[PDB]
Amino acid sequence: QREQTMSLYLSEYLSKKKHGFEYGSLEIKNHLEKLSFSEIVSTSMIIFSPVPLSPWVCHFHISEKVLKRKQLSAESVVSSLNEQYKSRNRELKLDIVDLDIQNTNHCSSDDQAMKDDNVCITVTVVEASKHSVLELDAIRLVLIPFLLDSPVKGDQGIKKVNILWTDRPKAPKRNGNHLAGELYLKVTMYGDRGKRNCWTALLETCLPIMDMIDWGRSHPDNIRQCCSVYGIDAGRSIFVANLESAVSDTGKEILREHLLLVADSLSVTGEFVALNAKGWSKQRQ
Amino acid sequence: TEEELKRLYRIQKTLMQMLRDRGYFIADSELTMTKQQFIRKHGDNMKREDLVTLKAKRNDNSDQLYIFFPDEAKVGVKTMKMYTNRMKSENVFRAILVVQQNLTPFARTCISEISSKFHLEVFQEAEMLVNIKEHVLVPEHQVLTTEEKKTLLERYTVKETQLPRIQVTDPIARYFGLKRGQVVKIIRPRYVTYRYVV
Amino acid sequence: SSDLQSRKNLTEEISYGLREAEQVCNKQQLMVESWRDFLAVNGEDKEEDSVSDLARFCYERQKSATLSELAVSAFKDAYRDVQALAYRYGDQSNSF
Amino acid sequence: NMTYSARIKVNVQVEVFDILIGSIPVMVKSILCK
Amino acid sequence: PLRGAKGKTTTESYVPYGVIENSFLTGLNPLESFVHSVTSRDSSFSGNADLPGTLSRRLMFFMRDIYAAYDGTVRNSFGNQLVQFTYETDGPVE
Amino acid sequence: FIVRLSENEKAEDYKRREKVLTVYFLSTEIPVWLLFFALGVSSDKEAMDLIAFDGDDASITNSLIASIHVADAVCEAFRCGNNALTYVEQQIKSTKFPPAESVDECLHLYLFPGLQSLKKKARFLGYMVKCLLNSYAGKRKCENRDSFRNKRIELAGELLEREIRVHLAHARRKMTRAMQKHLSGKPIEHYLDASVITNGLSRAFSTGAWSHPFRKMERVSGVVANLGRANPLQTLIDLRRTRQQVLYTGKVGDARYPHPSHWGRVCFLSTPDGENCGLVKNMSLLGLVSTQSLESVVEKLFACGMEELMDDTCTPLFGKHKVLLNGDWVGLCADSESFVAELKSRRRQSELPREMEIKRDKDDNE
Amino acid sequence: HATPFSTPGVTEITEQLHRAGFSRWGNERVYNGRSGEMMRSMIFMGPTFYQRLVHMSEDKVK
Amino acid sequence: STMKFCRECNNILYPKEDKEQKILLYACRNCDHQEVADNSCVYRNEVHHSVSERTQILTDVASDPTLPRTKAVRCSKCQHREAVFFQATARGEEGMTLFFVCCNPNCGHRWRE
DNA sequence: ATAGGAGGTATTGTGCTTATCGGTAGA
RNA sequence: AGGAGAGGUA
DNA sequence: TCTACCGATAAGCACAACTACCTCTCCTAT
Ligand SMILES: [Zn+2]
Ligand SMILES: [Zn+2]
Ligand SMILES: [Zn+2]
Repeated sequence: QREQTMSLYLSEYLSKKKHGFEYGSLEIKNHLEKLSFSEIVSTSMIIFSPVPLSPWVCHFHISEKVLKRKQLSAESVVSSLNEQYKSRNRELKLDIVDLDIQNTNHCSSDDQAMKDDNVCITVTVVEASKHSVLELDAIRLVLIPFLLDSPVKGDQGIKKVNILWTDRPKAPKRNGNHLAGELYLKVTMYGDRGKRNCWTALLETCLPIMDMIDWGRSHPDNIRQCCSVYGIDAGRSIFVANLESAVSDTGKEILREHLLLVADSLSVTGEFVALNAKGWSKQRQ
Repeated sequence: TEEELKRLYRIQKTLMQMLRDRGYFIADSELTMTKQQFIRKHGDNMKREDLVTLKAKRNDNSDQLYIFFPDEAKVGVKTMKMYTNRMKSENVFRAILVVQQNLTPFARTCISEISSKFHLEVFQEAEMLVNIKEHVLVPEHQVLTTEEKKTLLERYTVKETQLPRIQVTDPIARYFGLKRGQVVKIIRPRYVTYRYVV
Repeated sequence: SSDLQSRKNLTEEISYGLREAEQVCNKQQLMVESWRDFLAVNGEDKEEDSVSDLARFCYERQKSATLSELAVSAFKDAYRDVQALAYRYGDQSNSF
Repeated sequence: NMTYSARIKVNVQVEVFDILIGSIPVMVKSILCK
Repeated sequence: PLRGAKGKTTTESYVPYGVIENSFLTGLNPLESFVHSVTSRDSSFSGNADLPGTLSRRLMFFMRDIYAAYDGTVRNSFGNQLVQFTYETDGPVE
Repeated sequence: FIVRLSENEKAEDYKRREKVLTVYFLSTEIPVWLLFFALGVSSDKEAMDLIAFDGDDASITNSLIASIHVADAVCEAFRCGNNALTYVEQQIKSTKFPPAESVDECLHLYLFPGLQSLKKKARFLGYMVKCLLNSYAGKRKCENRDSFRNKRIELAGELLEREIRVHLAHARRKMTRAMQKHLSGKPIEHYLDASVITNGLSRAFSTGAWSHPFRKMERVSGVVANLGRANPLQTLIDLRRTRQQVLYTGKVGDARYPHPSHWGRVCFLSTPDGENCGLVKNMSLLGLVSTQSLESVVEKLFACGMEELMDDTCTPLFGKHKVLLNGDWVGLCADSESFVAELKSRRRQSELPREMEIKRDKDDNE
Repeated sequence: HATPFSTPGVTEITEQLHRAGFSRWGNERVYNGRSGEMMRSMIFMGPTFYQRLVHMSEDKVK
Repeated sequence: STMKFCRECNNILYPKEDKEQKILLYACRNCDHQEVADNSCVYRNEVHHSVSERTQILTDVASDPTLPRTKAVRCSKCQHREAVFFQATARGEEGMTLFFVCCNPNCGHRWRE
C-alpha cells in the first residue's frame, strides 16, 4: 500500500493545561505537515544582474501576508532551503558546487511594483570558473522545479495530517476510561520509495516532539506491516477491531467467537496470508 | 549534537529496559537515570564508546552478553571479524549489535556462517526509539523453559510442529532473544495461547 | 391532512423547513481553512458577500467531495426535524 | 423458409488492346416491395 | 451547471446535488423526474454481486477444515494443526 | 490528421524534456512548425498570429518556444528556401507504405480535402492548434463520449454499406485471381462469382456477427436481433432502440447514467436492467433520424451574407466569426446573430433542408 | 386523461368521485362474507388495469 | 518565458549574455541582427498549482482542508458539545489565538479561548 | 490440396517471472 | 446428441 | 587498480472478473 495510514495519540500530561489537547494537536499538525515552497511564492522570475558568481540570478518575490498566515520568516525559509540543498544534493547534475541564497526586503526591480509589502528572495548560482551554466534553458528547467518542490515545513514523507475525534479508539487507554471521547491525529505518508519503512521515517521526524506524542498507544493503521512493528498479536487485535467495525457498518450482528476464530485462522503461521491461492499455498508450505 | 545525545539516551534507556525484561540483572540506578544525570555522566562527547558494556545473567553468572556500538556506520567484514575475535578472546556466547545503517550483505553472510558457534543479534537505532513491550496492544509474553515446554507438550499430547507459529523476524522474538525451538505463553485481557518459534 | 387548509399549512411548513435546511448547509459549507479570517471574532466588511452569493454555493459544493459530504450530513441533520412533522400532521388511523 | 431478397444487375464491359453480383435482403414496405 | 459547465476555468466533472420539493402524490417535475432517475440509476446494473460470492468461496475454502476436537481444542483437518487451545466463546454451554 | 502535445523523446537529453507540439500525419511524426512553414508561411510572427491564443500563459509560450527550437534543430535553415517541403517529403517516403503520389500532390488530397487552397489549410491548422492550446489551458472544455451532441447513429445506410464494400472487395479479389489464373495458358459472367456476396450477407444476418467499423477482424455482435411476437408493443419497441458498443461489459463509465442531451431524443426513464444497463436506450416518441441532403447548401450560404475565407495568411481577422459546415471552414460572417436569424428565416420558408442544425456560441466565436 | 406530465390534481379526483355518490377517498364500507358483520375500517376498492405475464406454473415444474 | 520578433526579418529571438558587452542582448539565427534588451527580463512566470488539469474534480486533491471538530468544549448559549476550533490572528494582536465556533445549527455562536 | 495487406487505432487488473542496469563491497 | 450466440427468471 | 553478487524498473505471461436457472436461433468449411 502507498497511502500507509498512521495513527498518533496525544500524551496524558497535556490535559493539565487549559485546552492543552487542542493546542498540542495544532502544534503537531503545524510541525509535521509538508508545505511546498511553491505554495508560498507567488511570482518567480530570472533577472540578468550583470568563487566567481554566475549570471542569470533568480528572484523569488514572496508576499509577507502568506508568511504571516503560515507563521514563517524569510530567514527561516532561507535556512530551510539551504539545509535541504545540503541534505541530499543528488539532483542538479551541473556546476552548482556552491549555492548561496540572500534575503533582501526591497530589490532593484523596476519591471513591476504592484505589491509593496512583498519580500524578495535572491538565489545566486556559483560556477567553478566555467561558463557551463551560462544558458537559461538548463537552469529554468532544472533548478526552478527543484526549488519549488522543496518543502519549507514538515517532511517529504508526510503527505497530509488531519485532526479527528473518536469515541472507540483501536488502542484503549489503561486507566481513566471515564473519558468518553478523545482526540487523535491521522497521518498519511507517501510510498514512493519502499526501501525505508514509513514508520521508521515517522519516528525520526518526531524527535523534537517525542514527549507530546503518546507512543504507548500509537500504531500504524495497516494490518500487514503492523505485525513487523508491534508483533503478530497487535496486528491480530487491530484486525479484530476492524472486522467488528465492518460488521457494525454492515448492520448485521455477529458473535465474537466467529471473528476471533477467523483472526486465529488467518494468522496461524505468524503472518496474515491473503485469501488468494498463493496465500493458502504458502500457509500449507 | 544535542539531538544525537538525546537519541542515544533514549536508545540506552530502551536497551536497559529490554535487558531488564529479559532478566540480565540491570541495576535500578541505570533504569531510573534521568536525561540530565545521563548528560552529566556522559561528559563532553560520547563517541559511541561509553555505551559499550558487559552484562551477566541474574540466575547464572557464567552467561554474559556484550553490547557493541560501532564507531561508524556501514560496517564491513573487518569490523565483524574484529568483533568475533574479541568475543572469542573474552569467552562470551551472546552479543547485541546496534548499528546505524543496514549491514553489508557480506557482513550478513559472515554473521550467518558463524551463527552456530555464537549467537549475534542486530538492532537498528530507529527500531529502539520506542519500547515495543511497553504498549497497550502488545499482551504479556512469558518465555517457557524446557521443562515447561515438555509439560505443555505432554498435557495436550501434541507435537512441536502442531502449534501456532511465530516467525523469528517478528519484533517480539528479537526483543526477547528467542531462538528456534522455543515456545512462549501469551495471556490476553482469561484465555491463554502458546506460539512456537520457527 | 384533515382538510385542504391543513394540507396548505403542511406544504408551507415543508417549504420553510427545506429553506432552513438549505441555509444550514450553506452555513456549514464555510467550515474550511479558507474562511478562517471570516469565522474569527473581528471586523469583516464582507458579511453581505457570503449571503448574496447564493448561486455559487451549489457550484462550489458540486465540485468538491469533502464539501459534498459535509453538505449531505448537514442536510440529513436538518431534515430529521422535517421528517418528524409526519407524527404531528398524521392521524393515529393512518395505515402508513 | 427462404430469403426475401432482390437480384442486382449492372453492366460490366471488358476492353483489351448486365450480370448478377449478389442478392440483398429487402426490408418490408421498402422502395421496392409489393 | 446542467449545461455542461457554469464558466466559473471550465470544469470537467461534477458531484450532483439536488433537492426535490415536490412529492410523488403531488407530481414530479420533468427535471425532478430526470434527477430522480439519475439518482436511482444505481442498483440497476448488477455486476458487483460477484464480490460476496467470491469472498464467501475463498473464506469457506480457508475455514472449511476447522473443526472442534474431543479434547476441547480447535484443530484444523490438515495435520491436526492447533488453531485455538480453548474456544473463546462467552458461554454458556460447552 | 493528429496534433499531439507531449514531452519530446527524440534527440532530447535529460535536461530538455519539455512538452512540444508534434504532428502525426501518415505516420511521419513531423514537427508542427515545419508543417506550418511548408504551407506557404515564411514568418514566425505570421504563424503566431494564425494561432490566436489571446491569453497570457507561461506554459503555452514555453511549449511554443520548445516546438520552434525542436523544428530548428531537426532541419537546418528550414525557413529559407523550401527545405521544409523536402524534409516532409523525405519523412513521407520513409514510411513502410508510402503513398504513390508525390509531395506536391499528397498535400492537396490527403491533407484537408475540403480546403482547396494550400494556404487556407495552413489557417485551418492554426485554428486547430489554437483550439488545442485553449483546451490545454482549461479555457475550452473537452469532448465527452456520453453526450449525444458528438455522437451519430446509423441504422441501415452505413451498417450494411461496409459489409457490402468488404464483400465486393473479396469478390473483386477472387475475380482478379481467377482472371490471372485463366489469362495465362471466357464470358465475363463466369469470371465474377455471384454467390460470395449472397453467402456473406446470409452469414452476417444469421450469425449476427457484423464487421467492426475500424477493424477488419474481430466482428462485433448484438447488431442484428430477433423480433418478439408476444404482443405488438414488444415488436414496436424492438424496432426503436439504440445500441452503444463497449469494450468490456463489467465497466463502461458514465454512459450507463442519463445525460441532459437525452432530453426529447431518447427515453431516460426506461432502460433494460442487467449487463446492458444504460447501453440500450429506447428512442422517444418524437424522435427522428436525419438523412443526407442531396441539395448543396454552400451556394445558398453566400446569398445570406457569408463572406469567403481569405486566401492570404498575412491578413488577420478582427471580429469575423468562423463559419464551419460539416467540419469544413467554408467562409466568414460579420455578425453571427443576424446571420443565424437569416438562416433560420430562410429555413422556415422551405428554402433550406428541414433537417439542419445551426449552432451559434459566443464562447468559441464561431 | 391520465397524461404522465399532465396528471389531474388530487382535489379534482376527489371531487369527481364525490359527485359520483361514493366516498371522496376511494374507500367504501364492506361487510364480511363469512359472518356478515360490518368491518370497522373501510376498504379501498378500484378497477385497476392488470396484466398477465407469460410465466406459468407448469412451465417451471421439474 | 518571453519572446519577441526582430524587426529585420520577423523571427524569434533568443537571449544571450556577452562578457565583453556586460549587457543583455537578443539576436536571431534567421538573420544577422543584434538589438538591445529592455528591463533585463528573460523569464517571468506566476507560480500556480494548475498541474493536474482536468483531474482535480474526479479525484479529491483536498486543496482546502476542513477545520477540526472537538466535543470537550461546551457552548455557552446552548448545551452542545460539538464545536469547531482553529487558530487565527486578531485585528491588531500578535501571534495565534485559539477560536471556537459552535456546531449547533440553531445557535450560531462563536467565542475565543 | 488451395483460399480466407495492413489500417490509426478506439479491458483492466492484480500476481509472477524474467531481464537489465547500474551499483557498491571486497582483494 | 454436443456446442456457439442473443433475450430473459429468482 | 578488477571481480562479485544485489536490489530496483520495465516487459510480458497467467487467471479472474458471481450463483440456481429458462427459452430460442444457428452450427457443423470449400
Ligand atoms: Zn527582487
Ligand atoms: Zn532577424
Ligand atoms: Zn452553541
